[PDB]
Amino acid sequence: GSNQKNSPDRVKRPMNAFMVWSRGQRRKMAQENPKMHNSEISKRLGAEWKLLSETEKRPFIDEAKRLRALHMKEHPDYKYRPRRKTKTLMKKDKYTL
Repeated sequence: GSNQKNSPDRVKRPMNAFMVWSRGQRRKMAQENPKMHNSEISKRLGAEWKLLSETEKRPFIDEAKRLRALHMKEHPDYKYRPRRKTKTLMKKDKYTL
């Protein structure tokens, strides 16, 4: 075949509370609604946050704050391993009527 070492796309930059929760809801919306395309799952995410209660985010935001704080320091003795196990694995080919 060919020689593929690296991979497309890249993850970096800080994040917000919405990301802390969305990440947790995505797994649920994916495992429960795997047929739902990303574009669809996203529309429900961004919208869910708009209706999300300040109290619900209270805990979420607190988590994001720590993440952003870690990036600010970007200490030398602080690295992370590559997270590669599964993307989604869908088995469908239908959008709308």
